[PDB]
Amino acid sequence: TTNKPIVLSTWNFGLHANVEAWKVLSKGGKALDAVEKGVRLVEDDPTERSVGYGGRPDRDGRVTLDACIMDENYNIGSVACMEHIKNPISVARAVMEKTPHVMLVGDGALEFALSQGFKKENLLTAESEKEWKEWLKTSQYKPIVNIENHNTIGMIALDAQGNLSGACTTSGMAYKMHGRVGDSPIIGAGLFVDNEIGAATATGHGEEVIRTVGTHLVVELMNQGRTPQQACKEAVERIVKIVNRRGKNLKDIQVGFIALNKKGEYGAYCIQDGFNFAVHDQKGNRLETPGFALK
Amino acid sequence: TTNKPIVLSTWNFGLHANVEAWKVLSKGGKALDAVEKGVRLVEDDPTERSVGYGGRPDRDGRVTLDACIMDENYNIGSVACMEHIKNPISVARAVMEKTPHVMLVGDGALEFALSQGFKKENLLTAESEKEWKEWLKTSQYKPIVNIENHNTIGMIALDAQGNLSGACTTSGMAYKMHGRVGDSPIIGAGLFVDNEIGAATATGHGEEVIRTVGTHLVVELMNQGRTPQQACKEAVERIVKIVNRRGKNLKDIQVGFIALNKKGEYGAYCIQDGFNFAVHDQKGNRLETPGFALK
Repeated sequence: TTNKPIVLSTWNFGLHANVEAWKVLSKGGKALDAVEKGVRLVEDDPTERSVGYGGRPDRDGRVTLDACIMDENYNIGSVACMEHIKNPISVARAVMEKTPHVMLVGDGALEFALSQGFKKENLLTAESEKEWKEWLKTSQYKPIVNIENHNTIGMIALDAQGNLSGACTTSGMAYKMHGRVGDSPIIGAGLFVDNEIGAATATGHGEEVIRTVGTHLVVELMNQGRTPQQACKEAVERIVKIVNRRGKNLKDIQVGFIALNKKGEYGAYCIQDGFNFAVHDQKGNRLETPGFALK
Repeated sequence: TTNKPIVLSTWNFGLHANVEAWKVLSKGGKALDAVEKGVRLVEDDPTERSVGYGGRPDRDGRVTLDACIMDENYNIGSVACMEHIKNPISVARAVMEKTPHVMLVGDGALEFALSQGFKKENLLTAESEKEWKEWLKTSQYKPIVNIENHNTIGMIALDAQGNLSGACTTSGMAYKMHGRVGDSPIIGAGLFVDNEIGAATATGHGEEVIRTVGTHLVVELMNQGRTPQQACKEAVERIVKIVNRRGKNLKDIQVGFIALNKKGEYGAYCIQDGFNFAVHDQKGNRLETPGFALK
């Protein structure tokens, strides 16, 4: 029994993102193409303020995006703190397929994007500019991650050929310091895929996922025999432990992991209730709610 | 019986870097201060062409540095593709201690550094500029990791209190594309420290260490009961397996690691021969050579 093809994505918008990914997966397409197409839908959406176009800018009014992609054979691509390109996941894929490198950041990422035909566009919408200038009044940095805030999209899929791939794209924490980079474009942090084991992607307070190399841990736990759900659970618990050891309050932190193994089994776990993920397989597309640590 | 204090650092210059770290460690100082002081020695040296001042620029003649630091209590700091600041490891430490973030890149990293009192300096030596303009005549990109090439410095130490910390700083691959980020500033790639387990830092082609989340793997292996030596080797072996899966020739890829556990035991291993690391403990400071896979 292998549940494939199957795609999982973070948060409620992962439901329609999944529909796009399924257009590829249901036709026997590659997982890599499916996750790229899936997350691009959100990058393009001006109303999704935490991914691509319309994403809230850093505290200086700059919309800088981070994204990384990983296919079924350890090929990886990443862009971080890149401006003016609506689809960082696609530039990430170009970094992976067209360069000797796996990660480009800032001006260099943009210059590369432009050299690859991507079009420079203004990603700061009127709404984001308005909210930003308003936030500037008191400049109180307090990133909240909940059902209605900082919903980064991570997507992982197992295609008909039984290959895994994943993509993660975000606009990062709203009003972050200029140049701040989270977990989303870091392989092993926001995303990790090993075709002989499984894949996992993360969302939430990036700093904490970077700190625990979250997705690599989830996949390594699955490598050790943990079910996808259990692997995610333990990774969350590791963050809970570290948050405690660092003298911080868990209520201020939200992280969710979703995972998939080679047999198409899947799971998820998060720190705080309110996190859902969308799962689409041959049975249909559904919004599911994993367990949470903070009770 | 735990062997402490003890410090390990990559390559020949690690011997001198170790002397500086020992000035802190032998006095009962913090591992964090020891590793920062240790690598800063290399950053300051213009003769060290792969770390800070005097580092070979990217293909556009820009010296952009990457660095990260991790202490004994899951605190982390990182800077990537930062220009004009000779001591990125210290800016990374500032990111860790002075901000709500763990990673800043590009202009934002420089702006933060300046806000912290770091001085803007020309890191491009006459020698580097000359070599660069000379390289421009051919523009053939071909990174080599040997005893006198791309010698990034990574350092990990266990102090008198039995606490671990690590630091990694580099100028990255010479003539890399502008904005290229290697493994050095990535937690879990170039460096990873878990005070309950051990620490590890990497050597070799950054892209490959990122791809395999090398140091997190090494530490996790140590967490699974492996000794430092075994962890570095089992990691490298898993990685050799991945390199083959990607249809690449092992001779073109160098990936190695040095590790230390909570008991002061240490180890090192690489895909290829020719790498060396410096170890300093109560027996003194010396250069040792790791086992290697490519026979």
